[PDB]
Amino acid sequence: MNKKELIDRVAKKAGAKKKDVKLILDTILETITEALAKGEKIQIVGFGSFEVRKRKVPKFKPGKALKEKVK
Amino acid sequence: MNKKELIDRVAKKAGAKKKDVKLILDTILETITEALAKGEKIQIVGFGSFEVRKRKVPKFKPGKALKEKVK
Repeated sequence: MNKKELIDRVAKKAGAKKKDVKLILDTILETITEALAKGEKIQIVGFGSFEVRKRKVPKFKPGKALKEKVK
Repeated sequence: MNKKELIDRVAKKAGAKKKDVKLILDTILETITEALAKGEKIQIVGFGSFEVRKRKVPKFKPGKALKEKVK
């Protein structure tokens, strides 16, 4: 699945216009990126956490629920 | 940053109602989770890719742009 297909599937499921899903997804991605650039952690209950680690690289730690859904 | 703060910051930046950001974010997360559970890859240009690897665990590979934004 690419970003376009993600936007399309979400727009269908949520009953939202594609342009609005694109805006909101893009804003989510920008917000997460900006927070990582500032060295912050982004923890999303039920999904996982994004954080920068040591040079510095972004890392994703899947949460318990997600780890169980795929294993 | 937690999920609530993420929703709030995105809602402000996008000029969207919090309830709509919550719906769309939650639907994005569900869609990514469901795709991972089916063994699919979710590749988002300019951010990164989500995929399941070998037992099985979810993994995130940051893209070039993100790797550069934080390093």
